[PDB]
Amino acid sequence: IKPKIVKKYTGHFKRFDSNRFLRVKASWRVPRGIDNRLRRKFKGTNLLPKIGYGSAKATRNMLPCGLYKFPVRNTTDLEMIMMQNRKYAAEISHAVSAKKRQEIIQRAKILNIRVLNADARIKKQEVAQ
Amino acid sequence: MKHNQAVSNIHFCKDWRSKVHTWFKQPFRKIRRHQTRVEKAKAVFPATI
Amino acid sequence: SKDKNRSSHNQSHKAHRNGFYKPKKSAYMSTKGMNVQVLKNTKAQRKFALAKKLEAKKAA
Amino acid sequence: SAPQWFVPVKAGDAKVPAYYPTDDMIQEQKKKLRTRKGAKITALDKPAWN
Amino acid sequence: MKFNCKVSSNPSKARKALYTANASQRALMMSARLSKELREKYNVIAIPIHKDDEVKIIKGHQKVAGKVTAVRRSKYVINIDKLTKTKANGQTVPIAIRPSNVIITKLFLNKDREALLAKKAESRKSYKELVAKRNEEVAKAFTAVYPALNMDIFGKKVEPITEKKPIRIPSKKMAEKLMSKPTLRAYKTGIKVHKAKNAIAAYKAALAKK
Amino acid sequence: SLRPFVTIYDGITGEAEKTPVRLPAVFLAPIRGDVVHFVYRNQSKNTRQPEGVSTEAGKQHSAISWGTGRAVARIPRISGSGSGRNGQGAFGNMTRKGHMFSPLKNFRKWQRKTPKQMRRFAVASCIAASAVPALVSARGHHIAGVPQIPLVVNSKSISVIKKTKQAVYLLKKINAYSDVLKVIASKTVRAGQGKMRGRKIKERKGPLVVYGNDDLQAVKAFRNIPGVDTCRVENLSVLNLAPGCHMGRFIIWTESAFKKLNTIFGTQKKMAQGKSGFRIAHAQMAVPDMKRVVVAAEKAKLLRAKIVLPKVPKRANPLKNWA
Amino acid sequence: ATRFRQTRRRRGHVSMGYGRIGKHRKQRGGRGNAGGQHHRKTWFTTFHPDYFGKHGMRVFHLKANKYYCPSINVDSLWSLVGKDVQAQYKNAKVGEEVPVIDCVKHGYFKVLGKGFLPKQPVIVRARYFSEKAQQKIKAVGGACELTA
Amino acid sequence: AIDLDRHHVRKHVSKTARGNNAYMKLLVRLYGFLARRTQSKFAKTILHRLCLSRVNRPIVSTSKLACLMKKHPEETAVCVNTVTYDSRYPVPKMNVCALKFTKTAEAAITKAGGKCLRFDELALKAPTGRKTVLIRGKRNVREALKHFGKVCAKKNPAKQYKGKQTK
RNA sequence: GGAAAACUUAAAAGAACUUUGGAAAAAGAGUGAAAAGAGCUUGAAAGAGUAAUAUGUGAACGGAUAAUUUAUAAGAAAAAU
RNA sequence: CGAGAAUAGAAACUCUUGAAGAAGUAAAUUAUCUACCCGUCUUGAAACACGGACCAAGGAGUCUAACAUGGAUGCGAAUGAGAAUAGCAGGAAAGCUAUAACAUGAAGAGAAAACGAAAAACUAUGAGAGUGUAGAAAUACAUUUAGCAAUAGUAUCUUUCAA
RNA sequence: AUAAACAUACUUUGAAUCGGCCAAGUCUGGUAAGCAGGACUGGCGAUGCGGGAUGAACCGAACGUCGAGAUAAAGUGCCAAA
RNA sequence: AAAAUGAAGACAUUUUAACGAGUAAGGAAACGAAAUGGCGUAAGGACAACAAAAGUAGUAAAGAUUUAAAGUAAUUUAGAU
Repeated sequence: IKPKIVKKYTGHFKRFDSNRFLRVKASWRVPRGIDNRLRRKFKGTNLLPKIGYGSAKATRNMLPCGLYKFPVRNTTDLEMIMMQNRKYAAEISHAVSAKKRQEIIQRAKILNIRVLNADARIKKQEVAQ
Repeated sequence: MKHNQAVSNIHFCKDWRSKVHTWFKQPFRKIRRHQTRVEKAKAVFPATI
Repeated sequence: SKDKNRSSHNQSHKAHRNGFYKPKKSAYMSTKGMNVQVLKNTKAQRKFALAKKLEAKKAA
Repeated sequence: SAPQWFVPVKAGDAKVPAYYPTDDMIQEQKKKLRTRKGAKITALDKPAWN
Repeated sequence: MKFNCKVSSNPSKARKALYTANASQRALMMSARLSKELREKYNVIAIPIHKDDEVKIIKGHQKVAGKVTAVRRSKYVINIDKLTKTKANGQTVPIAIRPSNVIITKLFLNKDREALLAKKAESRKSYKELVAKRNEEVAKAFTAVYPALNMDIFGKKVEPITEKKPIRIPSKKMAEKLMSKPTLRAYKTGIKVHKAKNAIAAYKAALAKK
Repeated sequence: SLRPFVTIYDGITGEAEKTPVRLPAVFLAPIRGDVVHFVYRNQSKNTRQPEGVSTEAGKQHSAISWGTGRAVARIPRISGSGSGRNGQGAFGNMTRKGHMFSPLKNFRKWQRKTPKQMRRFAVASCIAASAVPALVSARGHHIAGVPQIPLVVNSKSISVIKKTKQAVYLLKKINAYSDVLKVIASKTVRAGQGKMRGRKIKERKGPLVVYGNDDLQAVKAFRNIPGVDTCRVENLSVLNLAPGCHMGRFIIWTESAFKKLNTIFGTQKKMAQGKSGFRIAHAQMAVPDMKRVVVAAEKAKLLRAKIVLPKVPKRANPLKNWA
Repeated sequence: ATRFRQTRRRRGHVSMGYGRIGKHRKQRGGRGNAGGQHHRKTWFTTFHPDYFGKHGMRVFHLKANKYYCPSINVDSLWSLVGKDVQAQYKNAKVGEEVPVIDCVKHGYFKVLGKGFLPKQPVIVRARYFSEKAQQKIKAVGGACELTA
Repeated sequence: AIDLDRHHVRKHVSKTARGNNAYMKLLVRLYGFLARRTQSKFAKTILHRLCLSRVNRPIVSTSKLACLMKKHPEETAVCVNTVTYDSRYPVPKMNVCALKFTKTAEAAITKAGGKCLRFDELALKAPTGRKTVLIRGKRNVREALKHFGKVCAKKNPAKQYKGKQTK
């Protein structure tokens, strides 16, 4: 069973004038200018982040697979979610070595925990190996 | 001044920054005086009265 | 640099946000400035009634 | 008894914790996906409710 | 812990004193350990290295044995005749080694190494016998209080206390309410995880019996 | 006040003593984490050394503004000529090599004040929280093997401890070594610019050995073990009992320290003798438990039945919905 | 704690909560108590109406130790010796011992008479006595003693 | 839109204990339970007064309890505040329930034969409140209230915060 | 009056001989764990060069909606009696 | 003919597409609709108003001191006494201890001399607690008692020329 | 009569502001002004959206993100839905 | 906002109803039914594999460039180089 996840807006709320100037990044900032075209919500430029875009509470922070992300660092952190394998998916942290990644991936199979980084830091065994 | 307050009387119109005395030597005055007291306790021994 | 001298514009709208505060009931029951004799008469009875109430308290 | 959230699987000579059962006493269970019922077959001459 | 206010535990001052040390002090820092045979002969752990000594490389790529041909106190390194690299155009150059990666296997003892080795050996004996005086006094105090026990117990295995006496204190009820949310969730998660590990172990034990 | 007994253990032989000691009254003081946070926040600032920038830093030029009419901003400019510095920006806070925003003065307020009775209140609530195994373990301590969480060792065993091999033995006997080994195995290196200042190692916390006046000679044995801090019973503070503003320290007591707790902190009915003018407070509740009131109220048939909210029917259109 | 200041919640707001029309300029009417009689007169009238002027005679060198005279009411006399001593001599009268309350020893010089006295004889020793203080002490069966 | 008189803003009534006190947080939980279940106006009153700020929970001396319980012999005083000791006057025998008791006040109450109770025992013994006297301390005695207003006023002048050249 | 300017590597092992060139250099070759190649740790943005892809009548860029192309991406169980 | 009520009954389905890539999402292009230069002063700027060629790094409500209000905290007719200062263990700018000067407060008025607070209070409204009856599910009325906080007003008392 | 318990009464502390401009079944000075100054109210400033081709103030109507419908001002030859 | 439930679940609980424009300006922290909710930078004190080796890391840290995912957003997460 997996509920239908509804995203009210899949675009990005890019900062005003970020498309014209390289010094202005794309991370959102509220236009506070007295004469600003966007904060006055003129026609055409009337797109600001509001709480009305908030996604449903039931499916908020839900991965496309229907589970939730649980960052793990070693084999013991898998035991924290072994009782909720239908709710949480493992996610090995970016700094975990390739050797420890094998133990986390191997143990998660035993405890039936889905891992979303199951193909990360694989050894040279792709071509002719 | 706005709203109800006391009339302020602060004597900082002079150069207080050169008039500031800090007590960072307070923990070491205790050691200096106590040690001098002990050497005073000897020399005139007994009765450093 | 002449300026506009005066205007009552927006003054009634301002005065009705927190509307006209009525005085409390205790404002109408003040006694200062009353008749001298009536105050003398009232004080005499209040003293008499209080002194009679207090002797009952001593009795019981 | 096995908790309802626990479905042990066989470990192929992998390192296992102290509490996890060994392979000699773990029986693999087939994955079950179908949970609804097919439409019942009725008499040839009776008409379907639909 | 260090209780000497005169010496400094600042890393910057320690490295600075290393780079600006005079030649007299650089000799002592450039010290190497005597081998097994030499240690028995002289009862000396280590000495400053010297030219014409014979060492044996114990750490690095090449564990060769050679003779010391240079003691470069500016770089805090030494040179060995058997550890060289051919400098492209044919000629060879010595390879620098730190004196802590070698052990001395043969001594060039003229007359002051003989005096130094004798002095070092005598000082080792005096401290060894000084420790014995302290050890027996510490042993004497222990025996006067536990006459039925000997001090060798401190080197053997320890048997922990197994008695598990509980105490009724009217604060265990409040304990869960005295934790903030971040540490309450961690504590409750640990309880749940610990309980589940016992549940699987009990299931394993039941299968093992049958 | 039943005042339950507390067992005293021999640190060498592991044998419990024959005479239990009643729990000191300081262990029933209210455990107030808001008071401790107030006191700990103030006390943690008292080890700070005074620091400040040079008073003349960035102000050592004769610079003046060029004024207007020269197509450059009005910030002061370095006078003279012949170098790259001349004609550059000057003292201004935004300029390079100029003074910063309000320069940090060394007469800042480094050390903080706290009322004495508030400090003694906080210490009492920190000794009380160390007798709760749920709070001690939640702080990150390994106390699953200790007999009693108010762990007391015989004073005769402490009198013979003179070496760190004997001190380690005593911690192994009373099952307190598991917390010591946690500090050894978890010792790591600090992350960030704090290493250039000399602070490199970062260790965890282990048992705190609270000793009396007759155990002064056993401090040397314990001080070299990683993650073992020793504090005298009279000199306790929130910096010891609640490090990191997290109460529930694992304390190993001694007989002399334990038997002085009633004198130092007094009783909930008696004035303290060690800390004159201080008495252990009473919590806002005598028995911090809601269960006994709920059942008693139910016994008198005073509580109504539990209500489950009815399901509000969805609005229907009776003009079109016949039902 | 500088992370709880208003400066951390006004980052991005141009004027930092000081307005666009009336800027945050250097002065807002002078320095210190300037203009106390010209343009801040409405402030001094409203909140300190007796600020300007003179009243009373100068004392060229005031000996403030002469005006030092701590006072204690009759209702607070027995608390100097405690309730235990008060109950011990509850049934005393003329002839046997009565506790002496030395106010000067406790730092009180003058005894004022306010509130009520427990109905026990008491000897009150002080430097000065109020008129009602002596009446209330005598009416309870006690005596008044002078000091210094 | 809709022509409303005012928009919805938070009601300025406290519904829980202020601060991080674990014991006061539980007392609000206890009396919030009693007020909802027993539906007694006594528990609603105690629950409401538990959520007041410290300046709105004024102290009540033992002399106030002595005067207010003269004609309530077999009764219990219930003040949701600290109870101080009036050292000028004696303490009769009476039962007091309060958040806190002064060390000298508790000794005087107990020495007279009375009992100092807390709000967990009162709820255990008198949950709905049967032989109780509700008491709150005076609020206008605060010396801060004297400076509120204008001191130039003709009717009720303020008290002129002392400062420079105060005569 | 008054600046700017820190970092090869563990170790110079700092290429070393041949062909092209007047030379500087380049291409091989070689050292090194790795060119990290002395303008030497990493190497951002502005600015350029190359390669792949796409568009085009007096600005350019942005947004909503589709279409085309590309990419990502959803499964091994299983019927009635 | 027929409401209520009583008696009994009848619903669990097809098809197409999808690892030869479904649904969704993103990127580029095309098309329809749509879109004036940001910051600022200003009644009013897209303005023929000023600053802005471009990028990186730096860059502006801070610290000390006095008062006040307010939220959390300790104690409470007292509070503080990390006032100087003197001791303790441990070696320590940390911690603990010191029947203690003083500060603020417990009494207020008067320029000052000189003084220095009860009718053991009163009135009004007001928080709460019980019973009875009925609707009847909660709840609604009658009746007994209590009178805190707050507000207003009274006697009485201290000082002042004047409350 | 009608409405009004997220009613009512407030208390304390404090911000910003006191250059304003527009409309009109209004007025005064002026020949008059997109002029100067006022009485009452609604606005713009601080405000986007649909319409008046364009427009700070006119008309309709005031705004969380959306789907389906009846509408307002005003429109229905094409640009432009009818 | 009101009811209901409430030692720990969890998504800052459940239900119902009303509401959501905005310059200047205000809404510090803490407060179980929370007296607005959060993101980011650096340093300090703690915590981070509970059975005596207890967060990650030469089986590849920080940083840089892009690709995807989560979040209304501030931003975070992961893959590849």
